[PDB]
Amino acid sequence: MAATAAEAVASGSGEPREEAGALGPAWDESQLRSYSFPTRPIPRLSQSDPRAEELIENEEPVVLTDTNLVYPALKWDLEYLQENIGNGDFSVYSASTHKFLYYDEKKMANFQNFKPRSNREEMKFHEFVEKLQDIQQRGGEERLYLQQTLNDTVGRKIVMDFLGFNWNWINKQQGKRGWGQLTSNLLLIGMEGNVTPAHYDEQQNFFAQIKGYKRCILFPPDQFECLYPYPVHHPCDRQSQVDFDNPDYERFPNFQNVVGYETVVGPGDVLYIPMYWWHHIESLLNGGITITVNFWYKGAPTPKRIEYPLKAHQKVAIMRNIEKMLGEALGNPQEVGPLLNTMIKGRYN
Amino acid sequence: MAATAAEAVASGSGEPREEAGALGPAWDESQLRSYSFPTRPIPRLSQSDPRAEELIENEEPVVLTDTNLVYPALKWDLEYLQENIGNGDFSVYSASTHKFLYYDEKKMANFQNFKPRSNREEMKFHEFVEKLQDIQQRGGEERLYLQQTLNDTVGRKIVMDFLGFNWNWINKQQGKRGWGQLTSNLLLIGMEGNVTPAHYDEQQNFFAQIKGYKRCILFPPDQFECLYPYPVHHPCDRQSQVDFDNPDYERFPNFQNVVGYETVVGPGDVLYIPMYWWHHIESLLNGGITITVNFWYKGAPTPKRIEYPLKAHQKVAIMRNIEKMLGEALGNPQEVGPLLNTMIKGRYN
Ligand SMILES: O=C(O)CC[C@@H](O)C(=O)O
Ligand SMILES: O=C(O)CC[C@@H](O)C(=O)O
Ligand SMILES: [Fe+2]
Ligand SMILES: [Fe+2]
Repeated sequence: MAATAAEAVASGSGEPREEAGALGPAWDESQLRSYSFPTRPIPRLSQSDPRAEELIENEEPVVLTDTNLVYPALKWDLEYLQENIGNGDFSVYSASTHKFLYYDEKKMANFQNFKPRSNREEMKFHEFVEKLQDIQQRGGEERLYLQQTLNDTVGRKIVMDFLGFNWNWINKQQGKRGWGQLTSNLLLIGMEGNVTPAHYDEQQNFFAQIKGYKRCILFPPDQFECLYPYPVHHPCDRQSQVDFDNPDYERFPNFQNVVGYETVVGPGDVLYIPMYWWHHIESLLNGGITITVNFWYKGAPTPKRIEYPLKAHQKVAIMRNIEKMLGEALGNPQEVGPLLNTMIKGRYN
Repeated sequence: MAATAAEAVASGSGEPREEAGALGPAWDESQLRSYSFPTRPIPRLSQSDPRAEELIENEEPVVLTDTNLVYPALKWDLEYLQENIGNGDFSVYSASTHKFLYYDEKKMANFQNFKPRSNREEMKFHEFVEKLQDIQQRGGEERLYLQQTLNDTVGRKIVMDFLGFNWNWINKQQGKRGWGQLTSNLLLIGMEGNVTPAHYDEQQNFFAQIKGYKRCILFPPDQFECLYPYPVHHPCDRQSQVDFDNPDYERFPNFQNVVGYETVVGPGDVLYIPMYWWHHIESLLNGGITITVNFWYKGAPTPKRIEYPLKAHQKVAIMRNIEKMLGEALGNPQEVGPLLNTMIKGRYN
């Protein structure tokens, strides 16, 4: 039966890997949250494996196990970073829930009836370690998540490690894919259980895991109709409106047909998250703090000639463009919805 | 009660006018078809009346009773035209119903599952008079409607009358409104009872009545949501999908809120039909053949600066543009609908 076969290939992250030296299972199923949709595993390969180069070339996710991309950072931890990252400001988000929904502050002007579930708070690294230390011993329920792009104000040793990254490998990837420039490197340090809701980015991304384990659930661009992203002008643009913990099938019927690709990444693994691919990221339950550094690259330039059929991500690009134009033409983003409905009601639906 | 007051101002074409010389009522209520919506009267004024100049300036319909625009043509009739219009080809549409829905043949390629309710048949004027004579005596049910733009192949006397038109008046109108060039002059000769379904044009129009009487029902551009025009790429683009004789309130709920402006025009009257205004035109029942000549003018150029709020017709222009672009981008007009739905479902509705 194809039914049974389907219930099998939907193995998710599969059997937990064993850490060398018989140090036991990296993690166990109970550390993963439970969702209503099925998921197939993302291929875990060697960077020397042609299949991996094949997946990246075809804009498909793949976990590279031996790139040594951020090898020098694998020694990183709270103590080390505090004594070497510098005294610059670090964006720290606090929240009353395990979900850290991303919001664009420049767009909070278009929607005043919008209040974020998490607030940003700038501070020095030692302060973050402090606020965190407080909560851990105070037994608080508050959750924190540090997300700061690595700037030119970081300490000497941190700059040293940075230089030790495997630029030879990634620079060749950048070149072979025709991608644009490296736009930034985001350092992420979250508490166990933390979750970054499903969303997509308009950048190519090499997601390098350093400390702790993270479960990454991706969805191809062609599942746009099942994930219902917020309006382009809304502050939560590119994020999914669907609450994965309590799906509202009445407002989002097609979320019942969603099928993901998941995997659990650990120290040393690099996950290629293709541009426009949706991704849900959560730090395993009771797994301790997690550390990650991403590498965002501008996508390759759109080809002078346009071949048909268009790819899923090209249609997503068109929809985004329409929403943006209409917002400018109407002189007000709030009127985008009414005009769109007027356009389709009784005409295209 | 505002209810009663509303039921009063909704007088439609009002009391039938009396023809000079005590020749009786021009027409009577029983010659008008019955519809499910209410209608207020269009102002019937003198071209010297400032109020008329006011309405035209504000892009609002008005019937001018004394322009003498097509004074020389008032003598026109089948016999005269046959002996003077020439031997060029005249587009003649035949149909099994009283409704002559307009269709764009260049767009019949995008929709193959579309078959017009009326067919075009080129012929010489004398042939049209023939086919018509046949039906009238044969007691046939077939209906004909001649619609041919006046070209440079018309007879001498017809050209004479043409020259006698009141160009002094209309040329000043064209100049005062900043309108573009005169694009064409359509000659319409239909059988009693004929109907041109509700639709709008992207041209300014001076509709000059010559023979017989016509009931014209207009709807302002802001009633777009109540009239459900076909998709822009469909051959019936700009026409209403709503069957005025048997409205489908299930597919077109807002047609229940539609409110029109009507009037009955006769020999000598000129009806200004502003650009984008919907219009329904029917030749009175048992009123004999009708003759009309319109004057289509390119609208004025869009102002360099755009003031807000936009006017209803500007939003209609934006919607049309979106449909067109999307059709080009997707490489196929048939995919416009699916993409639009994907865009709004669970996001803007
Ligand atoms: O690790 C996370 O919490 C999410 C990061 C992800 O959105 C990215 O683009 O790197
Ligand atoms: O007279 C008619 O049948 C309709 C003509 C009208 O659509 C016009 O644009 O002049
Ligand atoms: Fe992301
Ligand atoms: Fe028309």
